[PDB]
Amino acid sequence: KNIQVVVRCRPFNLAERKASAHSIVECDPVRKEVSVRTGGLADKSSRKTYTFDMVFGASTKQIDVYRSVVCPILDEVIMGYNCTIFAYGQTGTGKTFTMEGERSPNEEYTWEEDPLAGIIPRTLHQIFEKLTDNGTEFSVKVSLLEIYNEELFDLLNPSSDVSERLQMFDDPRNKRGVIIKGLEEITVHNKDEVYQILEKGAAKRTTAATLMNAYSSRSHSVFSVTIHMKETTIDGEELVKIGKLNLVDLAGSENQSLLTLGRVITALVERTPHVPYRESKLTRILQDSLGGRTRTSIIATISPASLNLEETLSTLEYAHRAKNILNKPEV
Amino acid sequence: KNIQVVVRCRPFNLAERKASAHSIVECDPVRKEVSVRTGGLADKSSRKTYTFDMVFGASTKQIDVYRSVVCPILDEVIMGYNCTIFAYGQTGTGKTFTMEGERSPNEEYTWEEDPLAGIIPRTLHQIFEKLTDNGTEFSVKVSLLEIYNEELFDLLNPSSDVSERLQMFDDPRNKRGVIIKGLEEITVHNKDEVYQILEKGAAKRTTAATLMNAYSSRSHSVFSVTIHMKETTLVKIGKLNLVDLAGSENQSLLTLGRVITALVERTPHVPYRESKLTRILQDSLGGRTRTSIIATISPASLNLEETLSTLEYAHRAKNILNKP
Amino acid sequence: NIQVVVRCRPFNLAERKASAHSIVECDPVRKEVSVRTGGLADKSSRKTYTFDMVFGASTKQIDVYRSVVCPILDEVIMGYNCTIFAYGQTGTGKTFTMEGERSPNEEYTWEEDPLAGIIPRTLHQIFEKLTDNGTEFSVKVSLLEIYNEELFDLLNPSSDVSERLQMFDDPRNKRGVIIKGLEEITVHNKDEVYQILEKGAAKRTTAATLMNAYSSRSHSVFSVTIHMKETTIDGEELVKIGKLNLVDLAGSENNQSLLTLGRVITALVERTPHVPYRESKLTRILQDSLGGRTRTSIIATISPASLNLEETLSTLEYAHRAKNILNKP
Ligand SMILES: Nc1ncnc2c1ncn2[C@@H]1O[C@H](COP(=O)(O)OP(=O)(O)O)[C@@H](O)[C@H]1O
Ligand SMILES: Nc1ncnc2c1ncn2[C@@H]1O[C@H](COP(=O)(O)OP(=O)(O)O)[C@@H](O)[C@H]1O
Ligand SMILES: Nc1ncnc2c1ncn2[C@@H]1O[C@H](COP(=O)(O)OP(=O)(O)O)[C@@H](O)[C@H]1O
Ligand SMILES: CC[C@@H](C)C(SC[C@H](N)C(=O)O)(c1ccccc1)c1ccccc1
Ligand SMILES: CC[C@@H](C)C(SC[C@H](N)C(=O)O)(c1ccccc1)c1ccccc1
Ligand SMILES: CC[C@@H](C)C(SC[C@H](N)C(=O)O)(c1ccccc1)c1ccccc1
Ligand SMILES: [Mg+2]
Ligand SMILES: [Mg+2]
Ligand SMILES: [Mg+2]
Repeated sequence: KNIQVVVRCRPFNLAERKASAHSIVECDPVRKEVSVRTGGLADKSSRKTYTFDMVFGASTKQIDVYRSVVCPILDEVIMGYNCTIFAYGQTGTGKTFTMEGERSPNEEYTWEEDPLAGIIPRTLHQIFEKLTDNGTEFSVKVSLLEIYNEELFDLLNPSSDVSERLQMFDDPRNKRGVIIKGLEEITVHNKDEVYQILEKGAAKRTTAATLMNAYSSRSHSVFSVTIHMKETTIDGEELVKIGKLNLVDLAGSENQSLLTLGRVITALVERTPHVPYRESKLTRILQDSLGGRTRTSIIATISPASLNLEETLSTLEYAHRAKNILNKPEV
Repeated sequence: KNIQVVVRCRPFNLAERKASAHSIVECDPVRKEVSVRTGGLADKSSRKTYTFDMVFGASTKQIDVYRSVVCPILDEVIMGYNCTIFAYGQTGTGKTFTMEGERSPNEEYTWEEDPLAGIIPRTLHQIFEKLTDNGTEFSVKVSLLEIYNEELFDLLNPSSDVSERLQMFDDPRNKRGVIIKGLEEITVHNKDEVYQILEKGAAKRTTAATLMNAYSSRSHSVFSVTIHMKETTLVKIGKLNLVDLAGSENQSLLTLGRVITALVERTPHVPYRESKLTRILQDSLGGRTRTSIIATISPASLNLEETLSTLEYAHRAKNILNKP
Repeated sequence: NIQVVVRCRPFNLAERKASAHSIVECDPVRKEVSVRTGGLADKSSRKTYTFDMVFGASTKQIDVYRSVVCPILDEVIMGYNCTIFAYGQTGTGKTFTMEGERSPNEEYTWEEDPLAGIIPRTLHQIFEKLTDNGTEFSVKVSLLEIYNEELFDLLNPSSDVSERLQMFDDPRNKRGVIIKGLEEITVHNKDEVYQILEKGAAKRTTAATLMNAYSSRSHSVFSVTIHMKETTIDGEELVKIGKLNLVDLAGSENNQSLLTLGRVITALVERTPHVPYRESKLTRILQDSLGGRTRTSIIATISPASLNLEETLSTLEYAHRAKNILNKP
């Protein structure tokens, strides 16, 4: 089962518009193609075109990404599978906008109806809508860690100092798994507890950014939600499903974890014997998502601007080749 | 004939004066010498002294540079020769001031009379003065591209996005020439069309500085004027490249140094092809083009090592033969 | 042998803003520094170091002076060459320790100012100890800085702080060098001290304006030389000369003089035959006063904050490698 790769192009921002930026990206959602204009002033006709599993153009809204991509993934998680979605792309292209979102100003929407909310809050909101009172006895727990300079910080930890570090070990019970020693896993009892948790998480990250150089662009963010489901069959049997969803917002593609991820992906695509998972914190964490039994999706984010031609091409090639990686989703 | 090399030292700026900066540079126009005080507090007798084709001290005004250096060169160009002037030196020493200049404030002067105007505007002006007054039919075309990170941008292009990139290909009908694919070459019908053209180019550069890290200090700027003169007994074509190099303090600058060394040592394979700048400049160097270098320096003690680096770098270039 | 002490500064505003946790516990009595090393993963992990002395966040400037400098100033007065270094990451209190700071307004005189560091106190005390002692004596000072292996003279009459010194072997002293161009100012009485220091600090301020990350990369070498005369019953003279070098090193975080100094301390300490003095401007300058004949002290400054774990451990390992003291029980 191949890793699914989608592309999301953001709209122009104000600074690009003030610089009279030209578009070099055309997205065709129906053909699922992205075509980029590569020849600038010299060669008006040259393009590079790629087919992906889905393509989202500049007008795609947060809700569109959720309906197209996330909903199907979540339903699989609820069936008791493990799934991973990660965002890959240049700093400034919308990785964080996509994975987390933002709050619209003034207080003019609830967090659950905010059009700027991204994948994490919609996912948590939906977990509760989908399972609450639908018979399922169920629990939800969340964690949020960040990797920076191969050190591990805990955004949800009750410790008031964000710099207190985690430690990673192999998990003796799960052959591709790790244990994040010290990681705070918060039980979310109902959706009315969701916002405050995320909010405190974001406030610790804000502090971290004042502490460490180029923090948000160099950091990888790893959000995980685990759903324990217990049901009761008409026969009398008690049956337990456990689903886990990893939501990952990588460092800007433009560095050991980012570097090792590339080497890991390259080794998977070229079927080379040794896959260097152990050489970074990120790839140890993602081992099961990258040639394990976790179902993995990639969202490659790009800018439409001519200025960014080179990184836009690099992102598309990187993402396109990852469509060849096969996982064995199973639970 | 040898590549001509001159030196221009700028006056102290206000931050230097506030830092109580001492001069370590003495320029002697008559001996054509630059003498640098090198011993600091330790040895008051140490100097490095260099002889150049011309030396311009702190008090030199834009018009002196134009009259002394460019007038003779522009004569050559009008006679159908190709010429190239490039400024080399540390960021902050006056490479752009010299090649382009600046606008005095409050519209005090027309652009033709502005004391701060540099080589490019004075040249375009004088081309029209000299030839209009000549009688012969002539046309004038200009282009302005910049090299940043080995990418080529067109400052005069009608395209509204300065980031749209040019490409470079070998010129099939010239062994040392290149064609800049996409390059806007604007016909200048009258000197009253000059300022707006340069003005828009500069506005596009301003946008570019905004988009790319340390743009103006790392960019090389290539301004070219071409004059077609209909003579009988004929078309005479004169081309003048006016080049404002990246700060000397990076593939193109790197390769230029290697090219210059290879030309100095008289080695076989000058690596012109290993950077955009040297491919563009190939024909200039060890081509028929007559080349002048204007080496720019600061007078301040603080900048000692870079000042010596510039002087040494430029001085050796005097031994290179043009061949035009 | 080398004396090694550790000084931990107090939390600063930004660290409190960011709710910083301490990972450093200092015990002056036991001369121990205990570092909390396990963050979130292991609450019980601790690394413990033992030094000649340990000063905690509350330690006053004058106490650092009394306990560290005085014994050393006595040796100098007896005509020997001594050096005191401050070592540690930028921001931990090296310059605070070596020079101190000037309390706002003028609530105290420089001699009384509780923020004054080792340099001003040392000068003040030299005159006290010798001015009521008897003896005829002479005091001169120099303050130079090493930046990118370039040498700048902070007390020089030259108005341009960028005029560079040069360094040569002292033909009459194989372990010494001549700092060509160096301004040695005679300080006649204590009422001349402050303006000299103040002119030097003003030169440095200008330098930091000229050169990238100047104060964090520079080594600062302040030198006091004392000439002391005594006549014999027959009118012959015997001068004894003492020298004190107060050295505020470049930040240890993550240049050439810095690594060389390390190799020289390492070589002096594990006692290797050839000491690498020649290799840097800093160790050539200080060779005279190093070797073990004379008292040498390193004040390793650290931060208490969790954020700085790795650099604090690194500073501590450095200090520990300079004089290995074993933990007690
Ligand atoms: N799809 C989008 N629609 C509108 N604005 C976007 C979109 N994606 C990103 N942005 C905006 O672009 C800027 C950078 O996005 P961000 O999420 O920080 O990117 P990254 O995480 O890749 O650095 C932010 O101001 C964000 O609001
Ligand atoms: N010959 C000169 N006379 C007066 N001012 C000058 C001179 N050369 C340079 N300057 C000033 O010095 C500063 C830096 O000049 P600039 O041309 O930007 O140097 P560079 O292009 O070599 O970085 C500018 O403010 C400019 O006005
Ligand atoms: N022991 C201390 N007590 C109070 N403040 C201190 C102490 N040590 C350092 N500081 C403060 O920390 C900051 C940095 O100290 P500084 O001497 O500049 O460190 P360094 O020279 O090692 O970079 C200054 O604001 C200083 O006042
Ligand atoms: C205050 C808005 C927070 C709570 C945010 S966006 C955080 C932003 N991307 C940042 O980097 O600070 C969120 C949560 C729900 C709805 C909208 C936004 C959020 C979403 C996921 C995880 C943490 C915060
Ligand atoms: C507004 C003054 C422009 C038109 C300038 S100076 C541009 C400046 N060095 C910059 O980097 O922006 C000029 C043109 C004529 C007379 C004086 C200045 C000019 C000179 C040569 C090429 C382009 C601009
Ligand atoms: C105005 C206070 C000066 C004179 C200072 S502290 C300089 C400060 N550390 C800096 O880096 O600028 C000093 C001198 C005496 C008493 C208190 C401070 C001093 C101490 C030693 C050497 C030079 C200055
Ligand atoms: Mg981001
Ligand atoms: Mg310039
Ligand atoms: Mg300091």
